[PDB]
Amino acid sequence: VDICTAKPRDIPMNPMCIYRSPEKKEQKIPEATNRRVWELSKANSRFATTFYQHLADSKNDNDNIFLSPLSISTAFAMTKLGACNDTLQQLMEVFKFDTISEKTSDQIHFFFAKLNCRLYRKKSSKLVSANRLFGDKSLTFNETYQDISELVYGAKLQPLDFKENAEQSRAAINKWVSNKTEGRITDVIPSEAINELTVLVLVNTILFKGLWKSKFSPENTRKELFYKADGESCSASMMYQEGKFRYRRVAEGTQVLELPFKGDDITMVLILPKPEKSLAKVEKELTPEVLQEWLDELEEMMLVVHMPRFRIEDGFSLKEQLQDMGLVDLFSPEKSKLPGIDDLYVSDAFHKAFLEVNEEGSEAAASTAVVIAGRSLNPNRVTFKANRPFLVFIREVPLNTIIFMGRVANPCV
Amino acid sequence: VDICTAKPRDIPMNPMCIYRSPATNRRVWELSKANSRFATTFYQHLADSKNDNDNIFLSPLSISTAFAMTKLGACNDTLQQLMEVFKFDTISEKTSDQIHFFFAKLNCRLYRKANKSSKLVSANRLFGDKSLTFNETYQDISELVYGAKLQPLDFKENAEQSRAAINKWVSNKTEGRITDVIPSEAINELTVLVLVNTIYFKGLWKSKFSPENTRKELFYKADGESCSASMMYQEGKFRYRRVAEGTQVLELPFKGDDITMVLILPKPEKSLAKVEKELTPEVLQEWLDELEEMMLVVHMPRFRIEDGFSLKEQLQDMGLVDLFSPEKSKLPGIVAEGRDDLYVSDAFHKAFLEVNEEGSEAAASTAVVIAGRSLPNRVTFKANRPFLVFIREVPLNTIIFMGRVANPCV
Ligand SMILES: *[C@H]1O[C@H](CO)[C@@H](O[C@@H]2O[C@H](CO)[C@@H](O)[C@H](O)[C@H]2NC(C)=O)[C@H](O)[C@H]1NC(C)=O
Ligand SMILES: *[C@@H]1O[C@H](CO)[C@@H](O)[C@H](O)[C@H]1NC(C)=O
Ligand SMILES: *[C@@H]1O[C@H](CO)[C@@H](O)[C@H](O)[C@H]1NC(C)=O
Repeated sequence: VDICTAKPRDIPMNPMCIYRSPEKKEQKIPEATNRRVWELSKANSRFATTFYQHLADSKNDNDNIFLSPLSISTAFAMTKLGACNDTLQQLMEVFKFDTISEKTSDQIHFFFAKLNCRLYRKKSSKLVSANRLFGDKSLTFNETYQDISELVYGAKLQPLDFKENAEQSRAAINKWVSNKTEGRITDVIPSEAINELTVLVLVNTILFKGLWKSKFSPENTRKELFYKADGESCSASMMYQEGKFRYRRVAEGTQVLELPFKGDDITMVLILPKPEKSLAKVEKELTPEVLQEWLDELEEMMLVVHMPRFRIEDGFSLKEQLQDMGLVDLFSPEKSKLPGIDDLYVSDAFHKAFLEVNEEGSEAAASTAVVIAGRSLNPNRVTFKANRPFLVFIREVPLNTIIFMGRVANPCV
Repeated sequence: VDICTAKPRDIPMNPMCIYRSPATNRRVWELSKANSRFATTFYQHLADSKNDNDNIFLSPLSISTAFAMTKLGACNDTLQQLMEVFKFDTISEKTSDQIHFFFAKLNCRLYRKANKSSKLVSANRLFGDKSLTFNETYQDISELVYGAKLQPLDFKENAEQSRAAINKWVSNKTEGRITDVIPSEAINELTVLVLVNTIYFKGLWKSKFSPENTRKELFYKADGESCSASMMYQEGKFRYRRVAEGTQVLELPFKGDDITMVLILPKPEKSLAKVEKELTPEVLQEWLDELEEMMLVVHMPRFRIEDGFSLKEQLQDMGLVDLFSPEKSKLPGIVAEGRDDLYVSDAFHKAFLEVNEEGSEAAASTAVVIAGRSLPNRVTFKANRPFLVFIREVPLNTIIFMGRVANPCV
């Protein structure tokens, strides 16, 4: 009985410890696409967009960004497995799982079961989950929890010594993650983050590696000025190439470009607004249904792509924002209530996201040059030149899931 | 006896007229350079007459051959001009006849091999009138160095059943690819002889393409119209070299490594024009040396193009006049009695190329016509963003085929 065969009966949860979300007062549903995976992903996306807009304000327009809502959601989802009462009512409400009409907190875990099966299930374009919870090596760690936090989210409890080993912990951890993420994510937990008062700490991240299905050519990269959020400009390494790429021009000339990865199931979506418009307006106006709609109308088209190479690493302390967003009873010592594992609450949540884009894709560079003989394209054709701030997305199409999302507001070095 | 293994002193070849200019394998190599030089020169003269978006294809090897043959019965002045325009004079010895021997050695090292997957053959043939008497020295030697036999045909009354007669022989020696070397009305009652050459190629891609990864795609002609193509695609290690003003030189070897196709596309902005205008055997060689193996993506159209035309015009512009003159033409070694009103009415050429996922198939034929009609022929099939193509034999340094692919559209 594994993740890909689980039926609701294989994912039980303590009664008198359940939530019932309200009825939603239509359905782009494509071909053979499991509706439950579809519904869940819409909620993950609702959270992905919301969380992102709040994280945008708390940052400068010139700051880059990059996280993994899929990460954070599957994380706090794992934790939520043992939530209950007013604590749980908040995990649902805040991660929009409560927006999947009528669906009960116990079902949510069966959906993730379904999504997770299809998500991380293996040539190229590998996706890996690095989520795990950390609490003191003390009291009850209800086995039933783990037994499932193994089947569904694939990673057990894991108690540490927040006392005699409060330091070789914030290293036992950083060592774990940085191992799974094949060395990409290193300093998972910041400095002076773990001590004795540290009760529980949540750590989440993802590892995506893949090649552009239509690689750019090194021989074509050329330094170019990138106009930033302020007014200035700088030296960025602009990549160049042409070919069929799903595209679409939308509201007030904002460009939406899809570059796929080998496999086609994992793609990168760029959202570049016209020069006169600010990424700000776009970021704020970007709602789950607007974004969802935009992607729905992408048509294959021949065009000229100009996109800068860029690297982006980022660390987060989910706690403050999460709180500010409504999630609190989990971060409070007296208000907590996780009967799945007393006074046990979350001391902090840390996330690290990493993305480096070159002429080949995500994986290590190379020199693969491109030779296209016998091709003549229309002189009048679309042109997508990203020499100004744009959004980024790495989604899994068939599962309509936003894996990573970010903002490249300064690619230069 | 074997015309191949033979040595210089063994071959009896003792023509009618010898020309005097002002190490065998070292000479065969010098012939190839002579030929290669004729190929680029000739090619430019052929470009400098078409729209820079016009398709072009030919086998300069096929041409250099048919005329090497004609050179046999050639004499005084015409014998020299032939020695010049085909740069046979740039060969070691200052003795015409010597050439013919080296050319046969080359044809041995080319079409005569113990197999190699890459099929590469040649067939030659003379076609004389039913009522004439051909000089026996010519006929024996024509069939000695080129394996060119002399078959009869009624040119005096059945000029037409004759063309059809000849065209088919090529159609047979070129897998039905070249089926119309000689046009219509080009051979009449006064038609004396007709020298013909044919070369056929067909190799498999060493690194085959995938029919799966091929995609139909719109291609825009220079005009403004567009037609569907079919690009193939594959990633792999290849000899390549971004050079010049961003020109790309790519080599695509066939099963054997002895015969390779070299593509040459100029920077998207620029055009072939300045590339063609500078093409020479050394240039093309310079590039061939820089080619370092490299990991790279290859996008190539799965197409086929045919091309036909007359060698008269250009061959004249290049200095070959006498042979075409009903007066100055001197070909006394052909019609026994020593007849001397034999001149080349016209020379026709017809080539064929087809590139697909398995490999390519090239065929060409050249027909020299002595005293027939001297009629420009039919047109091509234009498009845009063109690129050069050469199918060459590397160990032998000879351009078998070459051209400018412009319109791949089917
Ligand atoms: C975590 O706590 C629960 C109690 O809520 C434990 O569940 C009990 O398990 C035993 C043995 O399977 C049963 O006899 C009880 O009936 C269960 N409780 C109820 C009311 O269902 C669970 O075993 C605990 N986990 C650990 C660490 O043992
Ligand atoms: C709700 O919380 C109370 C304590 O506040 C706890 O005893 C109970 O099990 C929880 N669930 C229900 C349905 O009462
Ligand atoms: C035939 O031509 C050869 C040289 O081409 C010459 O030796 C001979 O004199 C000629 N004899 C005839 C058949 O007229």
